[PDB]
Amino acid sequence: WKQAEDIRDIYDFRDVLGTGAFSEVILAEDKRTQKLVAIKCIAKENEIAVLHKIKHPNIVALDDIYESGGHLYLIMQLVSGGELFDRIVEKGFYTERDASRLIFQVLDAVKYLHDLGIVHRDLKPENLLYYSLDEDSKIMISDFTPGYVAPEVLAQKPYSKAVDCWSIGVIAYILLCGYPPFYDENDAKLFEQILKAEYEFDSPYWDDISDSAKDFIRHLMEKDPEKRFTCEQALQHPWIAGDTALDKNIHQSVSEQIKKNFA
Ligand SMILES: Nc1ncnc2c1ncn2[C@@H]1O[C@H](COP(=O)(O)OP(=O)(O)OP(=O)(O)O)[C@@H](O)[C@H]1O
Repeated sequence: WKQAEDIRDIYDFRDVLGTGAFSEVILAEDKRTQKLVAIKCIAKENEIAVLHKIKHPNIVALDDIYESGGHLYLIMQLVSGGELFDRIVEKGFYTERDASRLIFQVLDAVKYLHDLGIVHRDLKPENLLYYSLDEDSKIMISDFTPGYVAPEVLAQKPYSKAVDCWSIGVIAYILLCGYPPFYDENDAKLFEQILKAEYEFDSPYWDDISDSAKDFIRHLMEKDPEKRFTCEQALQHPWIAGDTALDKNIHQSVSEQIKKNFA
């Protein structure tokens, strides 16, 4: 937790890697070591001690913090593989089993955070980055929305780590069909959809998806936080731990739905 006079004495700021709600992420070179990093530039408009304890293969490591008069600079492990949806769209062949492998990694990382007492609360397909352009690259959670936001939260009821399990279910849903489980033109009706947790595995998009996958999703996307699968429980579900995920090429439809619905 140092301070920088000119942050630029220490980092060479090159290109914007991406942009958040009210912060940008920048590719930089550590001038001291020549190591490439990703720097999160947060305007100034106890948890950082915890953020350094986070060390997991599927979580973007925070490597340092420096502060200037105007901003906070979070020096992050650089990830070079691009966003999750982009790879899926650009990918030639895509299966339920690829979806399951990604979900496994997210569950693994999320449970590890829950054991540190960290609740993500903003798990989104955007937060999910490939580690390299390697075809076999692992995925990683970058961060430390309607749709993705669990019913409890939107009901302004008491919420636990179970909120993150909801988000994971929403992501799994999108990963298998390319569109969000909740959508309406009127925000009011959308929120009511989310609050009632009423969604469908609607045909034709879901015809070729396994029942085990549907079972898996039903259990994460469960309105009652006390009924909802936890990370540990989702990990041991057959679709994740066994051999139920199918091998059919679902790329075309999912890819087209993603283009219709995101970026
Ligand atoms: N470590 C990283 N390496 C490479 N690119 C990153 C890294 N972290 C973030 N990015 C890029 O920045 C984008 C924005 O992510 P974040 O900055 O994670 O968005 P956010 O969830 O809106 O956070 P915030 O609300 O604090 O701005 C990502 O989608 C990705 O393209």
